[PDB]
Amino acid sequence: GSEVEILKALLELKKSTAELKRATASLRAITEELKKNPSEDALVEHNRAIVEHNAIIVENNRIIAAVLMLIVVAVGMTQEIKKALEELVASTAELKRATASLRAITEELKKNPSEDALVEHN
Amino acid sequence: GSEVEILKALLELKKSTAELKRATASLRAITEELKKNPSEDALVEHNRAIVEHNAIIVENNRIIAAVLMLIVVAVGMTQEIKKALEELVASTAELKRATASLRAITEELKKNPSEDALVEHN
Repeated sequence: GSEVEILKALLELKKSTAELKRATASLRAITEELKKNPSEDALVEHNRAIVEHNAIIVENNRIIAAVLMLIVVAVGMTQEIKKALEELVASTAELKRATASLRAITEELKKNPSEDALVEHN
Repeated sequence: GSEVEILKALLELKKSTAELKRATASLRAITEELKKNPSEDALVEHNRAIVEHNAIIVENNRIIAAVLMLIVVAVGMTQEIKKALEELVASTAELKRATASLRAITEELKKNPSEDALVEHN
């Protein structure tokens, strides 16, 4: 379950990091090459839009991974919860047996109020 | 004093308003005409900078006038303050005369403690 989902989240962080590094490299290549001749308006404006789009995508990937890590941590407790439930089920069944026993004792004690029945009640 | 300063502030408001109206007219003429051919980069970028500069100047003129109106209102009370001071000065002089009179009475009462001197004291 979470063993693979988390490995994929780590792969995502690796890829969004590489994207950030490359987007930053183009950000700078753009500033240095385009300031040489501002008349190349389409090239500088298109590349700046590209850089902003990548920066947003990187930030979104970070947030998405941050949320999915909370889902993953909830998932990783599956076996601990399963064992807690098995214990709760066994406890419920034992409580039921004790209740049925007490009911039978109550009926026996009222029908035949022997001292032994009072001892069994306690 | 404030009679002219305030007239000048009103003239300023009239002129900054006319500037705002003209800056707005160019803002719109620029957007509508330049979208026809975005390749005229120098014209659109220079005129947008012009519009931003004018918008800032108009806002600053508004704030400056708002402050100067507080100085003007303080200035307009010159005659009311002058008259209050004239009253305070006359009061101070009268208080001094009363104090000197009381001192002389005290000396007369101690030197010759006639009942009339006690009456004058009260």
